[PDB]
Amino acid sequence: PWIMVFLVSMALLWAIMTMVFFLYQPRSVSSAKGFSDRTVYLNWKW
Amino acid sequence: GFEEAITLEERAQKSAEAQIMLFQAKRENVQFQLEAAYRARLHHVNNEIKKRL
Repeated sequence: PWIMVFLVSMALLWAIMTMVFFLYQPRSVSSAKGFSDRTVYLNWKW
Repeated sequence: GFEEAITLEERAQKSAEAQIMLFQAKRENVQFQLEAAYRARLHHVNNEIKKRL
């Protein structure tokens, strides 16, 4: 039964591949440093 | 960063409040020039009368 063994192995390979795809660590490294560079200042009527 | 951005906006509002005193400074700058020109003529008139004397 090579066909059934091949299908299980390929289905396993797909299932391992999907598990690897979500295996990660999300990070939030976007602080408010750019907000400190948006100092809106009024033009003075010289 | 949010606290700093608040304080920066506070300074921006205060600079808008000081725009009025800049306008008064411009008004006094015009009045100072008109005084210095008119009073020098008053000094020049007095010097011309002294020159005639």
